[PDB]
Amino acid sequence: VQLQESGGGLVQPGGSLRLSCAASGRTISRYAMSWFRQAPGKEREFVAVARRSGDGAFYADSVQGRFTVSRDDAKNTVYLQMNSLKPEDTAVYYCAIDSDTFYSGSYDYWGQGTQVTVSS
Amino acid sequence: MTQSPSSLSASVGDRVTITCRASQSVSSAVAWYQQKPGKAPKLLIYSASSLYSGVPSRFSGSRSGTDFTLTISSLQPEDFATYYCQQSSSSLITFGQGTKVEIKRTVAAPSVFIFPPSDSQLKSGTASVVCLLNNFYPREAKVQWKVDNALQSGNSQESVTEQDSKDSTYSLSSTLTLSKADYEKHKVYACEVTHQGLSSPVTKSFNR
Amino acid sequence: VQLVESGGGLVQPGGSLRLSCAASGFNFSYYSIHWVRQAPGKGLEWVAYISSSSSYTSYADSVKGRFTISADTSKNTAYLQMNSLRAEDTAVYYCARGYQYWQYHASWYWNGGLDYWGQGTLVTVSSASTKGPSVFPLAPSGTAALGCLVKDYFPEPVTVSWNSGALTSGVHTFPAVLQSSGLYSLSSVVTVPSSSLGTQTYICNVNHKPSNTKVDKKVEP
Amino acid sequence: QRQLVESGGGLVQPGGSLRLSCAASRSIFSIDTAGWFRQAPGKEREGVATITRDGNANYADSVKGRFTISRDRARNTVYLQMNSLEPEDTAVYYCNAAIRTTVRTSAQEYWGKGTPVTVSS
Repeated sequence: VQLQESGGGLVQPGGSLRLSCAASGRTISRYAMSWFRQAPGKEREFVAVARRSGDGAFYADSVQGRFTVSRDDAKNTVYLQMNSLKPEDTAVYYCAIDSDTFYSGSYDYWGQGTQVTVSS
Repeated sequence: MTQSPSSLSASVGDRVTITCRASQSVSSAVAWYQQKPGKAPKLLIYSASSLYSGVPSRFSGSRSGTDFTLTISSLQPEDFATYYCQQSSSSLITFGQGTKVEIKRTVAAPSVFIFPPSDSQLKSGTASVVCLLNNFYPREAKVQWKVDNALQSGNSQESVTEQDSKDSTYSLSSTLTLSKADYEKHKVYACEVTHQGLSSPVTKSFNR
Repeated sequence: VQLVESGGGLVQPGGSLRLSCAASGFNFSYYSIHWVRQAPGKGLEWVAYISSSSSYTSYADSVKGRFTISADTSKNTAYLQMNSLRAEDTAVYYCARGYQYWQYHASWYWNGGLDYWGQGTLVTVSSASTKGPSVFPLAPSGTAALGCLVKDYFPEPVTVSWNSGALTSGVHTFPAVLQSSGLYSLSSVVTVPSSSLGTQTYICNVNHKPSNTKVDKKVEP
Repeated sequence: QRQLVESGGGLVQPGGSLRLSCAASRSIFSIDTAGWFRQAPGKEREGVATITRDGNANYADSVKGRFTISRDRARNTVYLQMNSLEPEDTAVYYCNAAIRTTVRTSAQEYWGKGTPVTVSS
């Protein structure tokens, strides 16, 4: 199983990016897919989770309202639409598969991450 | 009867749908009931499409295919309870396993605490070890007991609170019960917790 | 239209017991009576059905044979007669009005439903006798948690307060769970400021009325 | 009270129409006085219409304009045609009767079993 994040980059405050996470070796349709982020030296922190279609998306306090997670099951890809970006959002963003279909966060597979830098 | 969604989360005023898979019964039309915690279930919809006299108009029926569904158009802050579908049959009806709406709220990871058995209890011949997962959301969590790093099975029980009316969280207790003699054979007592809000398991432990 | 259940105490396994469903108001010879059961913390489950006469009676496989329904239009009353009670039948039984000819009707486009529900009695099967809890501290080791373990009592309920009701914020008294002994156990916990542990006293006040048990337990760091 | 058999109920969109027909079980001489009752799921058995020996067609006070009782003296069968239905007329529609078996035996009541009628999209 492999995950690959893309879509990061340098973006101005208030601006928008859309991160993508492409999975191979695993059908994502049965699994929740989550986004985490890690600023240097800090702990890797939860951002968002897209559960299976119909089971809802959930978000961290810091990104609620500005970020939206969404899924393309057919293409084994999950997305993080990031609007109204803040300096505080600068981090490496990571995608992870929840291997537990009952949603207990058994994150066995992780991507390598994609850098997001929000500054002018 | 198998209601498809089982823990449908939602926020106030929005629209939600709930479906009851016809388990290829006689397929006589469903009749949705509602029940709040610890009270008498009320009627909501009979013959799958009509309302019960004196029931707010937010509700609705639908007879999509052979998958009967209910749709709350706008969610009043009052409607938060378990819902039941009831299909007739040849000569015995049967209620569905039932789903339960709940209040949307941004994920909260548990705070974890461990408690050793008291000397008073031990002197009586039993050791209860308690692990507390406090104020978390959503409800799903796992507690694993390890005793000298050995995973335990069959000697613990869990209780979970009802959702808190103010902060919409749960708390959970796991109690490991050992004989005094078994308790005194081991040193390290650990409860290891996972939850979707935790990036890595949280372990709380003590040395006997 | 006031259905009323009655007749629920405590039974030894395999025993027998009657349950009374007093009706009122509606012309009783027009409506059926259903007994809908609910285990603790599960979904409802249909159990029996009696019409005006005794010429109509279905049943549910769970109590097929073990249960005898009966009617008496003299006092609009309906009676359930349970025998060979099993350890699991512990439940909260109901009543429910509903159409008389509810079979000849039911079809792919109509389902009468259960209009008026009672309030429920609590049958409970056990071998278990009345017993007050043992109360043990859950000692604390910027928020601390502490508590009391309230163990091996029967029947429900118990109450737990903290500092004689002066401490209410952050208290969680867990739902009781039945142990393999057939006795209940629960913990009551509270989170408090860690900086308070040295100078604030924490006492859980446990009351189990069925046994007249009252225990104050000081919970020390 | 059996040996009467209504028939004809069935799903119908708002504003449709349909004809229920109380009947008899076998070779009945005459139907003195009919009557069609309604027992919607949260109310009491109301009553909707009443023919008499010869003809009176007395109705309720909420239905005049849509419900046309009748009789069929040939094959003893009371009729009831409801027209331009509404979502408030959902109920099971019982039938009453005053059957008299043979030309000299006194009258005798009879109730039906009724049929359902649902109105919705």
